[PDB]
Amino acid sequence: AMALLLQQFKENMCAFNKVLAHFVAMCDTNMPFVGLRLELSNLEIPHQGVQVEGDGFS
Amino acid sequence: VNLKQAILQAWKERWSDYQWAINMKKFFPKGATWDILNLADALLEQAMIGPSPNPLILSYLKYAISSQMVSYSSVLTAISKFDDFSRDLCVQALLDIMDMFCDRLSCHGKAEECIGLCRAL
Amino acid sequence: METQLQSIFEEVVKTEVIEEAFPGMFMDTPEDEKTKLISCLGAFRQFWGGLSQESHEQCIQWIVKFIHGQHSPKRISFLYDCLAMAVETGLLPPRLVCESLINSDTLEWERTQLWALTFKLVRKIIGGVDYKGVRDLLKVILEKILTIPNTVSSAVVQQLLAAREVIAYILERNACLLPAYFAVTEIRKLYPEGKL
Amino acid sequence: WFCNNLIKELLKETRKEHTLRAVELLYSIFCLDMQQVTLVLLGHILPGLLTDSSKWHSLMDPPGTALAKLAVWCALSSYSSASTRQKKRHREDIEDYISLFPLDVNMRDPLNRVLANLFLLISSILGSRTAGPHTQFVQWFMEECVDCLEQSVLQFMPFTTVSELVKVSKVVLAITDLSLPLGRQVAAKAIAAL
Amino acid sequence: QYLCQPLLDAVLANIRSPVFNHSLYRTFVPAMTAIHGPPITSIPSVLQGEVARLDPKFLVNLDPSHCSNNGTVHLICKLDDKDLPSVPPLELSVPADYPAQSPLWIDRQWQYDANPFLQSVHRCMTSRLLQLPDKHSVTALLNTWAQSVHQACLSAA
Repeated sequence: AMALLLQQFKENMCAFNKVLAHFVAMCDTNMPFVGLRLELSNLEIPHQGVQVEGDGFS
Repeated sequence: VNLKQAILQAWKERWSDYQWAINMKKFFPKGATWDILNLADALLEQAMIGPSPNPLILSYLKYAISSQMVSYSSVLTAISKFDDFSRDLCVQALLDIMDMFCDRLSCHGKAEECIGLCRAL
Repeated sequence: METQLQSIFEEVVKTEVIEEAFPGMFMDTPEDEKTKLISCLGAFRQFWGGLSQESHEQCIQWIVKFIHGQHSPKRISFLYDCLAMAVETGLLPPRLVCESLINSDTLEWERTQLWALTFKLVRKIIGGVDYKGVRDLLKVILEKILTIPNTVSSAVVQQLLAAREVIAYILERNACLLPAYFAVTEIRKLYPEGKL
Repeated sequence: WFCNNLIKELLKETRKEHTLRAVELLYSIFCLDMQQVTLVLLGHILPGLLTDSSKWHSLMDPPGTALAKLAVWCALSSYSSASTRQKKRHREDIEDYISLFPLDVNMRDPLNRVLANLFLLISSILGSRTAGPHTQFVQWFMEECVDCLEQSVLQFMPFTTVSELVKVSKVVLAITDLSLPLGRQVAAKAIAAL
Repeated sequence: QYLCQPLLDAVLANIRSPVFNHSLYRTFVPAMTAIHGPPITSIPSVLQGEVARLDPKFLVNLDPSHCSNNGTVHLICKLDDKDLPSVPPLELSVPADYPAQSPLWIDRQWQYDANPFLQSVHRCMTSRLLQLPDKHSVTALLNTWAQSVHQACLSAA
């Protein structure tokens, strides 16, 4: 298996480490849209990009 | 509550100009383009009290011109109402403020604002 | 060799895929315009100082076909700023750039933003050409202007008019880019007597 | 027939020198009956050249600047205001200029009607798409209206032309407005927002 | 193909005759009509779609200046948000045939001077503009603008 790329995220009972849970949830709900953006662009359907929709939590 | 109290609180706790812009928005829900509330008048009054202007409230006014919070017409009227003229430093500050917007001087609004810009010139 | 320049210039203007998901969370300001221009100019300077004289022009044809192959006008203007500083610093002879810019067959008048930015750059860099090169540039610019129809759209007219300022700059008598007799000879060779 | 054929013979000139001389002569030739010639020129010849899509290749810069000059000289001299045949023939003539120019001071004087109609045409040409040589013509017409005037032919200009003329590219506002109290508002709008 | 070929050979032999459909009619309509019985008993709207779906942060309006009701269109937006500071209005030039191409941001360097903060806004905005994919929308430009303002608030403090 090969590495491909790396980017570092921005900085900004304490045994939960809320930041890592937030980053994992953020990747797992956002990254499904990236493949859809690529498959829309290969069939050249014009779209506004992946946007936060109305409220913040979508 | 008053604009003088908000500017003076902005001087008391040292607020940078963008934090002043945010907190000025928060203190007043109706923007009223900030010229009904006479932002340029209050900023010039509490900037030009000393022999030299305090650079904080001048930084507030230069941000409020460069960002389009305040129209050029209200600034030119509030500049026109200063005189005194015994202090060269306040006059040089007013000429730098005029050096900001002059040669640009472009109203993009109603025609009454353009007539106001004419009278202000 | 064109593979080398390919890797260089493609690695200049790459776009980030995973951004716009978790937007702006990646810890890195992408090189703003000045640092990116300096790095690009340095890498191209390495490839150019490595390059031979006879190979001096086919790479420039590749550069201009790669710029004209772009679609984003900000990308095009960035690479034109790169070409402008590459001429201004003395690295590039300021005749090959202008000729390969205009004689590029991707430069058509329908590519109006490309038209405007191209003729803006030629207005910037035409002041250093010798006069015979200015004469040949005058001929090819007139022949490029000659392809426009009698009627075009009302929005594209100002971006189309960018060639007119190059023409007004060449035929200006006080600037003295070339003897004015050469200018009227090229014009009257292209518009003979009786032609509007 | 007279004015149309002389303007055709203008428009097939190709030199700058001969076009300017031809216009300076044709003004004096048209001073036989200036008034009727201006009505034909600004009413029939110029709208037919500006409206026909095949015709405006004749309105290129060499003859076109000269023709715009002749039209504005004719308009001004007819506004500010002569042979016995011409007196007899205009007394003969019957026409309804209210019917000829329906239009969507007096405005029953035909020259005011022709001028209002022409300026409506000029605003419509400046506002439309498909810029060509006819747009250059109406630019030149408005520029020599500005330059030739002392201050008024431009009293009949619609106020939308004030906005549009700098959309298509100062003094061409401040002269063209005729300075009413509402006219300052359109002036100050256009001049500040250049 | 199989079991159908001689029909195909006949019809492909006899195309381009002007009496062809006459021949088909005469050879086929009496059989069918005996069996089957007789026959039968200003602004382009893509931009209105974008503007109608924008967040109420943005306040996009047309420029009073510039050509109108013609090919390209021109916009002066705004920004309202308690979290974000007031910023220069931003000028956009949307081409005609808007999708399949990228709109252009009319640059005004002179108003993005005269402050450090607006300079940071401008640098970060040109950076995200270079980072953008091609043929982006208007909303991509507006959202890179809002994210640029937010980064220039955070980087400053």
